[PDB]
Amino acid sequence: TLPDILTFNLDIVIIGINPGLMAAYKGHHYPGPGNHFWKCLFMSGLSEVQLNHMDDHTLPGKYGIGFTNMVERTTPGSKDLSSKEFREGGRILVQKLQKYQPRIAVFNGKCIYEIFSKEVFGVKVKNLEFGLQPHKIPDTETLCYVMPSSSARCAQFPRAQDKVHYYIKLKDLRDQLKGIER
Amino acid sequence: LTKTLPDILTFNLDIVIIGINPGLMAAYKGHHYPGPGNHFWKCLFMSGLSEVQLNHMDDHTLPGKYGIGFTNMVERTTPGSKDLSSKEFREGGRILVQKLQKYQPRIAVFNGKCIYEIFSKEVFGVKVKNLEFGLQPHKIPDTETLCYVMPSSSARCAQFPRAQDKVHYYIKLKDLRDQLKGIER
DNA sequence: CAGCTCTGTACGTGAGCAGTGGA
DNA sequence: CCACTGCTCAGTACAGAGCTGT
Repeated sequence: TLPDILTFNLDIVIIGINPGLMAAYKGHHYPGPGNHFWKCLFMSGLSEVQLNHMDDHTLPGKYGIGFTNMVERTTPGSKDLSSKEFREGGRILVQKLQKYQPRIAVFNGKCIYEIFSKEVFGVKVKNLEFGLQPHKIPDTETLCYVMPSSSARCAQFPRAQDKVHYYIKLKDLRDQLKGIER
Repeated sequence: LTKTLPDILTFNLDIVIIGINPGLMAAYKGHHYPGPGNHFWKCLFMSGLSEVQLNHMDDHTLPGKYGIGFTNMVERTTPGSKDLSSKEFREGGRILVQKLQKYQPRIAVFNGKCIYEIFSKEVFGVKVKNLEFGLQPHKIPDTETLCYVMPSSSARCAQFPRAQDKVHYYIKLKDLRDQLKGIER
């Protein structure tokens, strides 16, 4: 359905559950603009000006950010997924990331990482909180960073004004990681 | 490609429901007026047009059991009606009229005023003054098919905010069809 | 301004949630 | 697996400019 915007030597990679109906139709990542992504990407200072799904193909070149998902199959709809599917997805994911080895793998929303941990590391995270996670991407110096879902279905994150902090903190981490090249 | 919702249509049909075009969900689900939000299936039941509650899965049984069909003005799928070309509508109504001239349903039901406002301006060349829901004067060219306008079953419409608000016109729809079947003797 | 023709606001639910906190 | 706090998302009357006319 929706294409992977991915390059080599990338700062951040955003990682969704799977492309939404809109996404799939629009042919661009995190459209909406119910999905709070682009507003946050702006507000955070990760983007120079305000952007949108149409600017999505420019992100890695200009702001060093990639895009992808656990499962490429499009649906509503996360409750529409399964399990078998996820496990096979993480497998397909891990590989792609073992190929492009970005600096930071960002998980859009706890759900996706919950699974990913239990499947990639086989660890059931007790009281998971957002931010850097201990373990790295298998056989890679890519760290796992967990962000609250950009999806406009999160009420802990009712506005994009509510969930901007983590993006600021995300930016910082990239910076910190850039420093360690000296 | 998502891509297209099929026409459930037969010969000698009481009602044909006519949407703008198929929504993202509709197109993905492969069934008419899925949701929610669509008050259609609730109303279809609540009105008395269906024996029991139904849903998008039952869409292909409707002509057989309840003599109801389905189609839309424009086939292309989008969000999204504000996403449609003025020219696309014109080509739709043209295509539609045809369909109706072929299947000759008793009544063509128009889901929502917008779709008829255009259809009139394009099939009859008349921009209706202060349009109201219900029966319309003119029949489908070369047919005995009446035109009846319902408020959009969709749920972007605040005049019919609940599904309870839109039930009337389905009751009235039922009556009309019964009247029309009555005269069959 | 009586209508009018035109692009454009702005508006009410019930899902379906992703959270956080409880049975 | 719920109850819940808040968010979204899925056409159509109405607003003003901007007309010709008692």
